[PDB]
Amino acid sequence: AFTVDQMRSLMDKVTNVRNMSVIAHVDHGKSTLTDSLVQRAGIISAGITIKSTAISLYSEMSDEDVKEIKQKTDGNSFLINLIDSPGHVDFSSEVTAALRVTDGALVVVDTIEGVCVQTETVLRQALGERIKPVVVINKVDRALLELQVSKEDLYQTFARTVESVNVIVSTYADEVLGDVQVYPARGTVAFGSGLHGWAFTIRQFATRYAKKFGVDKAKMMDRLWGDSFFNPKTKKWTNKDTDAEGKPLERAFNMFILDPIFRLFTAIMNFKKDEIPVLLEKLEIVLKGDEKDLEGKALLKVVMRKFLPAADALLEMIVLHLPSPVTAQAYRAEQLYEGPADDANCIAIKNCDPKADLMLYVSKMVPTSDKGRFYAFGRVFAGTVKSGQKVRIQGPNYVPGKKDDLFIKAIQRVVLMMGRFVEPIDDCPAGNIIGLVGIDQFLLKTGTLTTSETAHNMKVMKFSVSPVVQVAVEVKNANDLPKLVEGLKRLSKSDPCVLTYMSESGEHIVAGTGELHLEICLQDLEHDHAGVPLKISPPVVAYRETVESESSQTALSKSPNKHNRIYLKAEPIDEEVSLAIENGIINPRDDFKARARIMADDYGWDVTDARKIWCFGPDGNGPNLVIDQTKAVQYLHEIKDSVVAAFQWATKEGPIFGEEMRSVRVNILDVTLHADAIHRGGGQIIPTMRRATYAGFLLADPKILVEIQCPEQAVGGIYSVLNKKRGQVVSEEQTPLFTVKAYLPVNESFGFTGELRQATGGQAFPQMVFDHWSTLGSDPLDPTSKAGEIVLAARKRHGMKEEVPGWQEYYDKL
Ligand SMILES: CO[C@H]1[C@@H](O)[C@H](O)[C@H](OC[C@@]23C[C@@H]4[C@H](C)CC[C@H]4[C@@]4(C=O)C[C@@H]2CC(C(C)C)[C@@]34C(=O)O)O[C@@H]1C
Ligand SMILES: Nc1nc2c(ncn2[C@@H]2O[C@H](COP(=O)(O)OP(=O)(O)O)[C@@H](O)[C@H]2O)c(=O)[nH]1
Repeated sequence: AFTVDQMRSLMDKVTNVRNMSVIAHVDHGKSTLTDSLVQRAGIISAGITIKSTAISLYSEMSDEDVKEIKQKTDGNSFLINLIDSPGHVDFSSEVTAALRVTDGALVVVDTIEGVCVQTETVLRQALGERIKPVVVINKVDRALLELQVSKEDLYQTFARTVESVNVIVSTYADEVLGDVQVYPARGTVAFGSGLHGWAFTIRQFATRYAKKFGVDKAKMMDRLWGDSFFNPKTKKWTNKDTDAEGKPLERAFNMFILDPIFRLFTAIMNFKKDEIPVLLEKLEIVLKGDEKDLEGKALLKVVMRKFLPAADALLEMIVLHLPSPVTAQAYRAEQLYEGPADDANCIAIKNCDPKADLMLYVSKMVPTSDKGRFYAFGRVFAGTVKSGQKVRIQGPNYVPGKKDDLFIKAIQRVVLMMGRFVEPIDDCPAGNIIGLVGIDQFLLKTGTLTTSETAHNMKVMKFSVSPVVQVAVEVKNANDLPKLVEGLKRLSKSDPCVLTYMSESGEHIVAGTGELHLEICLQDLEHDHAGVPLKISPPVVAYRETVESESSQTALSKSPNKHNRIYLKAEPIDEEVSLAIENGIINPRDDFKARARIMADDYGWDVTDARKIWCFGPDGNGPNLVIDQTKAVQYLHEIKDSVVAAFQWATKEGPIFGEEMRSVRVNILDVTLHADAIHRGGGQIIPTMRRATYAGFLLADPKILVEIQCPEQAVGGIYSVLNKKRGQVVSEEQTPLFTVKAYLPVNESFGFTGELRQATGGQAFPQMVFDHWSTLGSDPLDPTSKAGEIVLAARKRHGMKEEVPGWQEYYDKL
């Protein structure tokens, strides 16, 4: 329990600060270990609550210990910030953000399960942030109590776990950091049981046996680990595991450190009441009062706490091995800073200079109980931030030259982020973590605060990574729409791999990396983010409605009045031309003359037809056209707007099942109008044109990028699956892996990710994006053909009649 003054004093000696977190796979004991740390060294102040985000620990080392610290030290007191990290381990950006504010990590590994993918994933991300690791092989009690494992087996298990870990480290750690691997002999590996208050270092035992073996501890701790044997028969220390006769010698670690512990466990747990007093006496352990009566685990717990007070082992590795900002910002400056390496701000970062201009990185926005207000959490890399200070808020898109994302505003208050609470403070110099109030509106997620107009902005760690699984989300109660729209924003910000957007059909879409990911997202969206009943339903694939040939016969339709008639034919527009329209070569607003010269000279069009295009559709710019081929219609000019409008309507909603048209050309052959405009009005001609277009369309023989990375030998599975799903290979490129690109119908992609791992031995990684467009040759009007099935499914899904109205339905015989 410290006062604000004591805390602030502790925060001045950043050489004696440790910013770190605990990395662990679910159930490996991350929680019980931190409870242990908190109960042993947690710090507390001598009605606003927050979600626990970080905890402060306090530790004192002996004068000799502090001498062993291979880094700048000021005194024997240490302040340890145990920073909370998310539990989602999908290489998410929320995790990367949390690690970014730490410098070291306590990696928890299970005695039995060893290093699992989740563990490798966070560690890999950590190494990517140049974080130094230290390991704790947890749940050791399981191997002794449940599995009855033997000493050499337990040893071997420990050694294999340590090797698995140093494989990940040696693979992803920056060579510039040197050897960041972990070594039990160097004290960077702890062993124990977070559930059961005892731990040790070889050093403590060396101290204990040095003045007893008549040898200095430097010599003793080297002998208490690895291949050092003490032959009781010769009374000598050797490095050979056998004697002259070749008989097996027990390792010094086993003989002097493990055996005493093993004997204590065995004697106490088996109630050997005549063997316990002696053993305790020999180890100089003293039971006082009610303790003398304890037995079994109760006695054990109490005896081990006295003999070797877990937290102690962990704190020792944290203080002695994890890195302290002055030291680190010297080699981290350039990465952290986008600007010039010779820049005034970069230098201020390298020197962790508190008198320079401000360089404060906003790690994330944290939820507060202050009615919808989020406080900015971050770290001062340069300068010092002050309450009421005028600063420059630069979002993710800011550039020193443009005024994008820029926001000048005063910082309302600078607060210490202590667990769920805050503590207003006047200022905070470079090298410290801190919270800012009043930045809510201008920044959401990461950012960069500066006090220099020149200041440039600041920068992120081996499952699917593409949002291939998507559903439509909608409120059950219309009035809730606002909360949903807001919830999606909140959801997107908290999840890097989550995607939300509005569909062509007006539905909010939420897409996730995999079925499970999407499920968490929807649960969180509904329960928290939006907090309102949501309705989930089918991603729907969009299709286009086109024609394969010219109308088999002139289309004829009359107006409601029955006085007006339009005669037309529909024909295919060449792909190259549709593409040209879609991509900017042939444009709706270009000068009709020059455009017609291009369409005629370069695309084979008849220049008169081209000069006479009346409009593009849908939306006035789509790849469908109306060309005027009439000769002597008197009031043509007066119906043009109605005809154009009807086309925008027809091409927007095709007659097959309501999808947009594409590559459809319509030629107006003739129009017969009533002499009086009353009759001829849009309300008469718009329906006529739309009815005729649908008819010409139906009479024209109507018709309606998956990137995979993987090893060579696995590629064969890819072709195997694709062939089972109307797939089609596109490209096979490459000394990393391979990358196969192919087209995969959307209605053949449900469960694809599963069948692919199954066919590639879990070695292939898919990625999918909507691509097109390809014309299906089957009949859209035949409920049993490939195209027809798709059309029948969409029609039922929309509550339309199953049978597709045929052309005769829009044809008005003369
Ligand atoms: C960056 O992420 C990308 C990729 O996931 C992919 O390109 C995806 O495709 C979405 C679709 C896009 C197509 C174009 C807009 C026209 C046709 C559209 C589609 C309709 O069937 C095909 C894909 C899949 C879709 C339906 C089923 C949702 C599309 C849609 O948005 O409706 O879009 C997101 C934003
Ligand atoms: N046997 C054993 N179980 C442990 C140990 N530490 C934690 N556990 C158990 O493992 C489960 C998960 O522990 P927890 O601390 O919540 O792990 P986390 O979710 O990874 O942080 C709980 O049932 C614990 O009681 C340990 O050292 N030994």
